[PDB]
Formats: sequence, structure tokens, C-alpha cells
Amino acid sequence: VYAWNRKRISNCVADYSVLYNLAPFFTFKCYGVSPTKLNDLCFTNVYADSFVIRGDEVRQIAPGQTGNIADYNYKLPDDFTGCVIAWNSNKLDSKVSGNYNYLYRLFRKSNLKPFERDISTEIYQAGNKPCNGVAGFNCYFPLRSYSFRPTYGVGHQPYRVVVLSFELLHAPATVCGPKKSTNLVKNKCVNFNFNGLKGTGVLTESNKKFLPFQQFGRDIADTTDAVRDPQTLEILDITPCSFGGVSV
Amino acid sequence: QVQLLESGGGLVQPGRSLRLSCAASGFTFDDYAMHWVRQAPGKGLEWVSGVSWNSGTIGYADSVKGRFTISRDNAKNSLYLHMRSLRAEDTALYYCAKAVEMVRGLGADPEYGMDVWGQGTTVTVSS
Amino acid sequence: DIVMTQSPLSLPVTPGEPASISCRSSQSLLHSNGYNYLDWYLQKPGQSPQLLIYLGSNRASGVPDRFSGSGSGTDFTLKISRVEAEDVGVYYCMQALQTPFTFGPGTKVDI
Amino acid sequence: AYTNSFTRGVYYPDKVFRSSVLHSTQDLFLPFFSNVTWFHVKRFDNPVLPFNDGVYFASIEKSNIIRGWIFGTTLDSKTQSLLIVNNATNVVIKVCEFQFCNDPFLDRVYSSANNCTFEYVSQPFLMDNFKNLREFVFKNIDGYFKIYSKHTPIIVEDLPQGFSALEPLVDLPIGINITRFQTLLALHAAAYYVGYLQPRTFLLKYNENGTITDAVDCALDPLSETKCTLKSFTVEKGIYQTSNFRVQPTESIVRFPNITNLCPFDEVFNATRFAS
Ligand SMILES: *[C@@H]1O[C@H](CO)[C@@H](O)[C@H](O)[C@H]1NC(C)=O
Ligand SMILES: *[C@@H]1O[C@H](CO)[C@@H](O)[C@H](O)[C@H]1NC(C)=O
Repeated sequence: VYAWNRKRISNCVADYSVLYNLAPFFTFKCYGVSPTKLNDLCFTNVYADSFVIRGDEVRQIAPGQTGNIADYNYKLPDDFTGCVIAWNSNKLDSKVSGNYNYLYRLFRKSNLKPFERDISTEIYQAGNKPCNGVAGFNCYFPLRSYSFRPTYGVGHQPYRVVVLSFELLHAPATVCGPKKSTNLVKNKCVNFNFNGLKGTGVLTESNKKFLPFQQFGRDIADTTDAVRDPQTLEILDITPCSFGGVSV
Repeated sequence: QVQLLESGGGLVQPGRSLRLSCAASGFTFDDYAMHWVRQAPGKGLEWVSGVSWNSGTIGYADSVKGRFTISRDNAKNSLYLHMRSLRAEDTALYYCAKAVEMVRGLGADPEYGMDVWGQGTTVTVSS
Repeated sequence: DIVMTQSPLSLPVTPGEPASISCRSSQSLLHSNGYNYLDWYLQKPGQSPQLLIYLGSNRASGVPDRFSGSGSGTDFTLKISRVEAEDVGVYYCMQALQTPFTFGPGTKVDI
Repeated sequence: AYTNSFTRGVYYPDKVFRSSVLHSTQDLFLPFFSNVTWFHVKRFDNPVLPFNDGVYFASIEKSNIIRGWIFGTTLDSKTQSLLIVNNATNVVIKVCEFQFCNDPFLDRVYSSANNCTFEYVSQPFLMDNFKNLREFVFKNIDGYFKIYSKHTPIIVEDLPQGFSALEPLVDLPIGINITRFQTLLALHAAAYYVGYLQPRTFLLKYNENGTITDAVDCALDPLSETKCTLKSFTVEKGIYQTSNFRVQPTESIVRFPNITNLCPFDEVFNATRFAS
């Protein structure tokens, strides 16, 4: 948690549906946005911070909290617009004799600034004698090791945390979703959408040849007349069903 | 070309600290699990510590457990090894090696294959 | 906490013949995938060591086709199809399964 | 050297297809019969050039001599810089704070690549008895760095007399500031041309197949403006009204009274007392 890892995400389509369908990820406390609703949204960058904490400490991973974790290890800002996912890691994180592979910063002269990382190990001088780099009276090493054990109590059993931040920059959004997009019919008017365009028409087959990059079609009178089918690249037509006034 | 440069050597008395640093240059530093391997003077090699692709340590040697502390930084492409309770029996060369299999390229994640080795430092302890 | 041994402890080889070295373990390294995790490394004297074989028998990159690796269970062997003047030094076998990792005492090959 | 680029640098403004119609687009183009600078290398012709709004970077060569481009604003790794390199049978578009070398060459010679926020690999852009011409409109908008391209087998300097519409080869969402550029070259002659694009109206003639077969620089000469206004490539005998003569202002004069006394806003806003 003191040396929390940060994976930056870019240029992909995230099937949030994938983790949103797994009970192991029980703690899905998210602030600033709804998960169902953001699967139809796009951000420039996404950041994935992960680390392992004890069982009841999951609460500190939330905006405006205090404690060893939030003050010295992983602080979220007051104005946080992402999610926190946490699940028990009694799978392999714990060992019979204990895994000396986890540390939590215990002392630090100052609370973190949000999303700040501190991996520097310099004795915490609490007295007024310099410590010179050896632990002793009023001279404390910064980190300590969690005694993860299989029989440990739930509040002290293992726990992984994944923290999703979403940012919006003037840069084009490199992150989106698949949005369950496959359907095609012919010779019947349908509220058809092809990657963003709308309309209704009897979409048939065209003898007309696009160029490989060209997407839409037009006439002398700024009317859409052909849409290349994105999945099976073919030239369609567009014609709304018959209209015209009736006359008695 | 791939370069692994380490620094931090020098005579230090017993009962102090040191901070060895290994810097990598020439590859995507976040798809390779680093390792720190000692080399006693005129003896065989001996694994010391390691770190996976996600900054998650993979345990230390049985006789060294308790003092050494590894840390990584993908932003600066830097791996560091804080050393505590230095004793006379800790004098040796120290190489920082890199794994071979890039992660998710094929069961589990890879950790074997120390292929590229920098020229180690010459840490020593005496009074 | 796995202890490995090598044999022979030290053998003299002459340029133009094959040689065979055996590494033995305590617990068979057959993983669930079916792969042995033992690795063979050559530490040339006066120079940093270099990789020879990874994943039991999959030949490493950039080394010539004169080396062969075989074995399974708790016994593995490395055979130099043809030995030459540039194959002298120390050889080690290192586990890649139950952490911490371990390195054999080392075989000393000379002329 | 200065060459007259007669009618070249026309690209498809948008991904919309049209057939047998005329269309008056208004986008950044290379004006017809514009004077473009000309560099030919064993002369020293790898300078640093400005990126005003875009470039019609062409290249005339015998065999695969031009192989890359540098982009950026300060080009010293302090800010995000861009790179486009064509490998032997691959293309590499990376945007890294690379410390660049004075004279790059080929057998990495910049010798430094820092943190990279964007990578891209694809089939080579610069594919291969006749001198090749390879046009590229390196135009960037609102972050989207766009590239267009064509290949032309020129029969053995000066740009050819012919019309060919560049196609959009790729579009890229980098999103950085760009002010300068310079070509990349392999040490071990050939020439490359660079124009400049400024906003200009064009009339685009789409053919039956949808390939742009002709164009008219709208603000080039009177006849061009009549063809624009009529929206046709031919005009009949007659008198047509096109535009409006307007004399332009010369300088900007300003006249305010020369009383300058600091104003008592302290008693207004920062007063100690505010009445009922
Ligand atoms: C367009 O392509 C078709 C393909 O059959 C070809 O016949 C035609 O000649 C091309 N364009 C024209 C009208 O020249
Ligand atoms: C502007 O300057 C002239 C000096 O020639 C002075 O006579 C006049 O009073 C000035 N006007 C004001 C409003 O101060």
C-alpha cells in the first residue's frame, strides 16, 4: 500500500460488464458516477492503482478519511470521481508462516497530498536527536510488515484493492465500450444507427462502389443515400418508407 | 541497446544501511520481472530478491529475510534495494537481471530466465 | 526451501566430444501446466553469467544449436553435442517454482 | 530553390462519399500555383522548418532515401515530441520526449527515448525504374494529427503537371502542441518539397466512382470565382457578378482624453462603513 502500483489505461474498449458480473468483487463502492451508466461513456485516460491491505481497512480507501493508510500510504482527493473495488485475498496472499512481502507506512512527518506515492525509507525522527539511519530511541523505521496468516481474523485477513480514476482532457477520448452492437435487416424501415448516424429507411443492396475509406453517401441535395456496413463491408441504400398526402 | 547500470557500492561499517540502485534503459520496463542476485567473492551465485511486473515482491532468500527491502519505480525505470543490519557476511557483487517472457504471452505469470545482466558493484563491509 | 545437487562435481572435457551434466532436485518440478521450471545458466569466469536453457529444454535465444536439454521429474541433464575451446567455466541449475529460488553448487568445466 | 506547385495537394476533406456532384468545400488546402520551397540533398538539406498550419511534404527520389519525420515544439525532451519512422518493412509512429541528434542517420541515433504515452505500428507508409513521388499532407486539428498520402511513378527537380487527389491514409489522436518539424534521412541524392496550407475555398468535382477528378482554386482569379459562383466548370458568354470591391483600412488610430487620475474605488468598495 506504501508503494502502490499504477497501471495507466489507453486506447481500448473496457467491458466493465466483465468485473460488474463477479460476486468476488463484493465491495464496489464508487463515487462520482454509476457503473451501468459509464459503460456508455468515454474518458481520455483511466488509471488503475492496486495494492493489498488488511480486512477492515477497506474504509480508508474513500475520499475524506483518515488513518495510517489514508494519511501516509494512499490518499484519495476530496473531489473524487472514480470507483473503489476491494475483495478478500485469502487465496494466496497469506502464508502458513506469514508472507514478509507486505509493508504499510506507519510514521511520516506529513500527510500525503492526494495520489502521492512515498517509497523513501528514511528513519522517522520523532525525538530531537538525529537518527543517522539506525533505529533506536525516538528513531523508527518507516514501514512494518503485516502478519498475513490463514487463521487470522477477518478484520486482519488479506484484501486487494483496485482504484479506478477517470479523467477528461482536451485530448480525444481513447476509452469507450463495445455497447452490444450487432443487428441487420433489409427491406423494412428501421430506426437504424450506423456508428452514430440516425434515421429510418428501407436499406437494400447497392451496385455502387465506395472507396475503402468512404463511409456515408450523399446526393446533390445533402441527403444520406448509402451507408457502408461496418462489420460486413458492403454498400447499402437508404430510403424511408412511402409517404404522401391522401386525397378523398 | 539494453543497458542495466547499478550503483551504490562502497565500504560501510557493520550495522548501517545502504541503497543500491539499478537503472534499465532500452525496453518497456513494465513487462519484465526484475531480480537482484548476489555473487559471493570466489564462490557460487545466490538469489537474493525479485519483483514482478506489477511492483509486487516475490519473497527474499531464507538467510537474508528480515532486513532487505526491495522497491520499484516504473515511472523512472528504476529498481532499488534498501539494505539493513549489514553484517560482515554480506560482502559480494550484486547483479540486477531481467526476465525473458513478456507478461501475458504464454498458465501463471512468468518469473524465470535471468538473461541480461549488468556488471555488478562491489559492496563490502569491514571495520 | 528446495535443495538441488549436481553431478559430476567437476569434470575435465576435451575439445571435440560431447559431455553430460545432471541436476537433481528434492521435489519434482512438474507444474500443473506440465512444464518443468528448471533453468540452466553458464557463469564464464571473469565475465557476468549468461543464460543457456529455460523451461526445461526450450533453447534460449542467441545460443548455438550445440546444446541439448532433457529430463523430467527430479532429474535433468544438459549435453554439449560438440565441445570447443570456448566452453570452459561454471554451470548452474536454478529452480523457478517454489520461492525462494535456488542455485546449484556449480559444475566446473575445464580443458 | 523555389518550385511552382501547379495543382497538387488536394485531399478528401471528409469520409463522406459523393458521385457526379460538385461541392464547395472550405478547408485548409495548398493554393494552386503556389511557390513551394525545394530542398535537395550530397548537399546539407536537413533543416528545422516551421509548422505554420500544415505541410504538403512531398518527396522525389530514385530509391527509398527519405524515411522519417520529426515533430514537436522545442525538441529537447522537456515537452512531448513526436516521431514518425518507416522501418524496412514496417511503419513506426511513436510520440516520445526523444533527445534528438543534430544529423540523424541509418545503417536510435537520437540516443534517448523517454516515457511514451502513444505507440502505433502498421504496414509501411513509404512503400516502393521510375522516380517515386510521395505526397503527404501532415495536418493536425484539435489534437487529431492527420496524414494523407499518395504514390506516383514519376518518369525521371520540378513537380509533375498533373492532378491527383490524396487519400486519407490514417488519423491519429495524439493531442500535443506542434510548431516545427524536420525530415529524417539515412546517410548511407534526392529532393523533397514542402508547401504550406492556409484557409482557402475550393470547388471539388466528384466523379461517378466517387474519386475527386478535378478541383478549382476558388480565390485564384476572376474566371475561377465565376466558376465558383455558378458552381460549374464551364461558363457561357455573358456578364456575371461575383464579389465586391472593398478598400481596406490602413492603420488603427485611437483617441481618448488624457486625464489619468487614480480612481477612488477604495471609498466605494473597501469602505469601513456601509449605510443602512
Ligand atoms: C470506375 O470503375 C469502374 C469499374 O468497372 C470502371 O468501369 C470505370 O471506368 C471507372 N470510372 C470511370 C467512369 O472511368
Ligand atoms: C489633452 O492634452 C492636451 C495637451 O495638448 C491638453 O490641452 C488637454 O486639456 C488634454 N485633455 C484632457 C482631457 O486632459
